[PDB]
Parts: sequence; structure tokens; C-alpha cells
Amino acid sequence: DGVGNASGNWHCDSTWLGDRVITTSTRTWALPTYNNHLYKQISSQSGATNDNHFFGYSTPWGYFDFNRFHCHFSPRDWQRLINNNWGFRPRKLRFKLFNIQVKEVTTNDGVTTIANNLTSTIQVFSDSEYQLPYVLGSAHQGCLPPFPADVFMIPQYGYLTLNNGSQSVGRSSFYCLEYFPSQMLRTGNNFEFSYTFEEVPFHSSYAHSQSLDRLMNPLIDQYLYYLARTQSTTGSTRELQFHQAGPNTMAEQSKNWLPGPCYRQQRLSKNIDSNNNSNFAWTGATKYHLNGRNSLTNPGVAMATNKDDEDQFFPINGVLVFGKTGAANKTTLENVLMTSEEEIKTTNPVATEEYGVVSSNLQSSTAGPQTQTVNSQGALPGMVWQNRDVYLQGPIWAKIPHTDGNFHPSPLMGGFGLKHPPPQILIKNTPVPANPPEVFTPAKFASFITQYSTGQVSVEIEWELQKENSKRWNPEIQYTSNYAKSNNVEFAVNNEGVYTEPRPIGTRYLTRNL
Repeated sequence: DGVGNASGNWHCDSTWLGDRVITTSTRTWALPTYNNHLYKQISSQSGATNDNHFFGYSTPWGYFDFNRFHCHFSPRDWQRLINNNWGFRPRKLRFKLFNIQVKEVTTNDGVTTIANNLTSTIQVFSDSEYQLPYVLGSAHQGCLPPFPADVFMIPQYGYLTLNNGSQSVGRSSFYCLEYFPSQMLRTGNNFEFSYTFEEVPFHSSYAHSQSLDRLMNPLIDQYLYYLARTQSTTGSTRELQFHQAGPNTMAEQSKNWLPGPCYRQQRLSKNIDSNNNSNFAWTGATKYHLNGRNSLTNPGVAMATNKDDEDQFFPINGVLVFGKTGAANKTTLENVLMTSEEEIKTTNPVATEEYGVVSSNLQSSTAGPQTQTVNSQGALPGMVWQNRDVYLQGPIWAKIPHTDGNFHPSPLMGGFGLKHPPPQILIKNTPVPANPPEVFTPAKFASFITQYSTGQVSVEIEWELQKENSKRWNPEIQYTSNYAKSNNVEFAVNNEGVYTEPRPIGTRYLTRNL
């Protein structure tokens, strides 16, 4: 198109069409110049702890990130979804950039003047072949604002490569994004992209109405026998007694399935008075060892946050913790929203409890039986489990690493695991040299006109809906807003125009038989 012709329209809504829902989100974005158009090698400081060493590159490119459910679902749409479906999955994606405006900024005597540069371009391209490092599945900031009215800054792209301490190795890879084909857009140009999600399992948008330890009929006995006593009742000399387990001995009944794998985490009380007086946030945390580096298992394997009547206890680093609006990068428990995974109490072990006890020796007339606690149990035949719940403010998808093998490639932070996820969309402002010297100089250029860009970005996602088909008689639990009077409406703006999300909403409100 031309300067005076709009390259697109604001499409922001949600349409429900039975088994599928299409959400269109339109946002206004601003992209500055990053790194002064330079690729910069970045690494950890000298004083950094060995666990925090890194080596990589920060690039002059920006990237678009919409890997959060609140980018696409409004609170009302999220409530409509979670309250009426047993699951959902992303199906199709359309991406649009339009109404691009490149603006030149000139500073004179501390006065900033912004003018239109009608001939400047922006470079945009999608890494459709996944040849670049993927950073969209790391719960980084810089997403599309939940509120359509808010204007967001496009985050700076960067990546990490193999590092030995603060140094690089011969296998370290440097990527120049200018080596890729790129679409160049002036003010009248727009960019379009389409993507199809791979077949993935539906997210479990339900809780279990039964526990894996209570799948039997509570009226009949079992025809199998279990050893109920190794010693005689009255005269406790010796014997082997076998009983048929029944309703009164539900714990001793034979069963076909086992709770899911465990990786034990330290328990912490929301009431600080009940916590030990020491700094064990790191020394007492649950970690994995990789190439001599300790890394938190945050949030780690999907486990129940707490057991019945223990909502005030949470795993030390096994829960997704969001921040309230206006919360600083560092704050206390009062300014953060802690998710709860208690719905998976039915199948998953509690994050802060043991998996069980196993025999550790052989008993005899002289050696008594001995058991040891299992604080980390891997996959066993007959195991069943649920994944972490997804949240309106949580991530949608994570890229499955390209490895020889994997076990249940479901992201631990939650969401959909994709071998070929939505490709990264990288955007940059084309460097605009300032007036060059009148005599040729081979020196690398370092004088550019300060420029930034603004535009509209549209993301349309089609999700397939799994409709609940329960025969349950009594009313189900639903997500609802509080009818009590309040100073501010929930999920709205305040007197200052700040949009707040007061609590994290999961998806598991409806129930399903185990």
C-alpha cells in the first residue's frame, strides 16, 4: 500500500463455534534499536558463582512473544473455556504485522524531536526451520499485554551457547540473523505468516472425582488374599495370617496402578513463624546436576502442592509463582500469587512428601525387617499421573528439545510440548547510516540515525475444544467472581488506568471419574 493507506485493521475478539474457539488479539508494539545495530558477545561476570556461568550473544534483533494464555484469552473467555470443557489444544495460528511506522529521533540541547522517516524499512522474518536457538519457552517477559489497550516494548533477542566457565569452546556456535532471508517493510507494507500446530494431547481441563487408592467397590470384598499378620494375635509367638481385603481394609487391597513419579521437595509454610530460622532457599532446595552445575528443578515434576487441610504448605521450588501488578522483581509472599496443584492429589504424589517405603534388607529370626523412604521415584510400570495445570497468565507451549530420547515430553512449567512449535518471529530496524565522510574510509561504520518503529501485531489462534460429557448429578465446581462489593472490579482497571489480574486461574474445575 501507500503512506496514506492503512495496511490492516484492529481485529480483537473471540468466536466460539462449538468444538473450536478462535481468539484474535491485536496489540500495538514499539521496537527501538538494540545494541546500536551490533552483535555483542555476552558472558557471566568474573564474580559469578559457578552455577551461574554463561556465554552467548545479544543481537540487535527483537522478537515477538505471545506464549501466554492471557495474550489470547480474556478473563471472561478463560472462564468460558475452563468451566465448560474437559480439555483443549491449539490447532491453527495466523500472525500479522501492519501499520508499520518508522520514526527518527533527534536530540538537540536535551530536547527530543520525533519525525516520520517514510523511506526507512524494518526487517522481519520467521525461523520456520528452527535453525535458531529457541527462547520462547523460558517464561521470559516481553509478551503481548493482557489488556488490548496497553502498548508494549518488543524484547531484545539473544541466545546462549556452550560455555566452559565464562569462556567459549570450539563447539560454541555464533549466529548472525542477517544471514537469514528477511522481508523488508516500509510504512505501506505488511507481513503475514501462517502456522499449523502438530497433533498434541488435549490439556486436562478437569480434576479427578476419584483417587487412585479408592477405585474399588466399597461394598464387596476382594477374592485375593494379603498377609495381614506375621505374629499371632493373642499369644504373639508366630504365624502367617492371610485376609481378604475389603471395605474396612481399603489400604491393603490389591490395586492395578501406582501414583506418578516423585522428586521430593522441601516444605515451606506461608506462615513464616512455622519455618526454620535459616537461609535454606538454595541449600535446602531440590536441584539437578548438569556438567558440574546445580540447577533448581523449578517447578520440576508435576506433583500435588499439598495434601488435605494443608493449603498453607507449599514446595520450596515446586510451584509456579506469578507477581501481582506493580510487584518488583524482588518482594515478599504478600505481593505474589502462588498457584496450587492440589487437584492432582488423586494421582500425583505430594511434592513435599515421600513416594513410599521399600524393603532395604532381608528379615529373619535374628534380623528384623527394615524399610527405607523413597524420596525420588522414577517411572515404574503401572504408573499414572497428571501434568501441571495451565494458567491464564502461564505459558502455552514449550519446544521439545531435539534429543535421541525423552520421557513424556510435556513441559514441566506447563503447557503443550511441540517438536515444531510456533516459530520465532524476529524483527529489527534497518540500520540507517548518518552522513558519511566525503573521503572513503575502510573503518567500520559507527554513525547511524537514531530510529525506532511502531506498529500493530495480530495473533489469531484456533483451538479445538473437548466438551465435557459427565453424568454427574450434583452441581460441579465452577470458577466465579465474588459478588461482594469491592473498591475495584476484578480483572479491570483502577482509577489510575492500571489493569490488574488479582489471582491466577487454572483450568481444572470440572471433574472426571478416574
